[PDB]
Amino acid sequence: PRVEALGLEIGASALKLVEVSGNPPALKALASRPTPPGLLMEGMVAEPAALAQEIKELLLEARTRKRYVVTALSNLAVILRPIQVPKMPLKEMEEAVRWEAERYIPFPIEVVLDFAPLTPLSEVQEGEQVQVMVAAARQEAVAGVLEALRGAGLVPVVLDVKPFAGLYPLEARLAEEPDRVFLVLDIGAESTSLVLLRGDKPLAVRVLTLSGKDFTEAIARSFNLDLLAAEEVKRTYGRIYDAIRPVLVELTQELRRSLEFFRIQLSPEVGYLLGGGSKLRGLASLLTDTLGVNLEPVNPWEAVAVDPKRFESEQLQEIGPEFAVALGLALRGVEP
Amino acid sequence: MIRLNLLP
Ligand SMILES: Nc1ncnc2c1ncn2[C@@H]1O[C@H](COP(=O)(O)OP(=O)(O)OP(=O)(O)O)[C@@H](O)[C@H]1O
Ligand SMILES: [Mg+2]
Repeated sequence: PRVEALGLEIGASALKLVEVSGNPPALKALASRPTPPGLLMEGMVAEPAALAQEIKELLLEARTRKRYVVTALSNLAVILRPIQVPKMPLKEMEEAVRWEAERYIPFPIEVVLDFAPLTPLSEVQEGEQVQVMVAAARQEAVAGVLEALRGAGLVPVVLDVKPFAGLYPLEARLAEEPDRVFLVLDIGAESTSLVLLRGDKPLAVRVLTLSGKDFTEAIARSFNLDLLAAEEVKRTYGRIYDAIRPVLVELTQELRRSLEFFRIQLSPEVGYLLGGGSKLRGLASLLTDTLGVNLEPVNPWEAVAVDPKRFESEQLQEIGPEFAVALGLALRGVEP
Repeated sequence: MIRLNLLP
C-alpha cells in the first residue's frame, strides 16, 4: 500500500530524521542526534542493535507514528560509476549490467546492484548504446543497515545513495535551467561527494575521502585535543587557521583535480554546497575563488511547505546543509 | 534526476 515513508540519514557525525507529508509536501517533524562512536566503521554498521536504540530515540523525539523509512548507504560503502550498455528489454539489461559491472567490483559478484539510465530509454532504439549509473554495495553493508532498521521497528521501502538523495530538494530549481551545468558538493563528516549536472540530469559523480573529520583531526593533532573538543573548537573558531591550512589546501587540490578530470572525460557555471563540513567559516568564498565556480549555500527546505507556527525559518535555514539528505530521503518517501 | 534503490 501507498505509505508516506520517513527520511533517515545514518550520518557519521549526526543521525538525522525528517517527516514530510501531504499532497503538496509539508514538513511535519525533524530530529538529530550525534552518532555514538564505534556504531559505524568505514561505511558498515558495526553495532546494529546500538544503532537501532539510537534510531528509536529519533522516532520518540520527532513524535512520529510512521514506521516506514527511506534511508541511504554511506558513500564509503557504495561504488557509483557510469557504464555504457545497449538498450535491451529490462530483465536482459540487468544481466548485461551485472556482467559489465563485474570487472569494476573488487569483490565477488555478494553484491547488491542497481542502475538507472542517464538518459530516457524511450528516446533510443533496441541495441543503441545508453549510459547507465550503476550503484553497487557489499551485501554485508546492506545487511548491517536492514538489521539496524529491524531493531528500530522500521520497514525500509528504498535504500537510496546520498549524492543523489541530497539533490531531491534542489531538483525543481535545477530543472528551471535545463541547459545550465551545475556542480553540487556535499561535504560530510566521512566523505565529500561532487555531482555534476546539466539541469536536473546528473552527468558525473565523484566521492572524495576528505571531509569534516579531517579538519577536526588536524585541530585535534595540533593541540592534543579529544575529538569532541577539537570539533567544538572547529565550529566556534574556523591558531586554528594554521592547523587547518593543509586540509584547506588539500581539499582545494582534490576538488580542482576532480573538476579537471570531469572536463577531460566529458564545466560548472554555478554550484551549491550542502553538508555540515560546508559551513566552516568562509569556505564557500575560498572554494568560489579557488575553483572559479560561484559556490553557494542553499536552502533545501524551500522544497517543502513549512508552518511558521511550528518551525522557525531562521533555525531551519541554519541546519539546512546537514539536513539536505534526510529531507531528500523524506521526499522520496512520499513519492510520487 | 536519478532514483536508485539498493534494497534486495
Ligand atoms: N559551523 C560549522 N563549522 C565548521 N564545521 C562544521 C560546522 N558545523 C558542522 N561542521 C562539521 O560538519 C560535519 C557534520 O555535517 P553533517 O551532519 O552534514 O555530516 P554527516 O551527514 O553526519 O556525515 P556523512 O554524510 O559523511 O556520513 C561535522 O564534521 C562537523 O564538524
Ligand atoms: Mg551526510
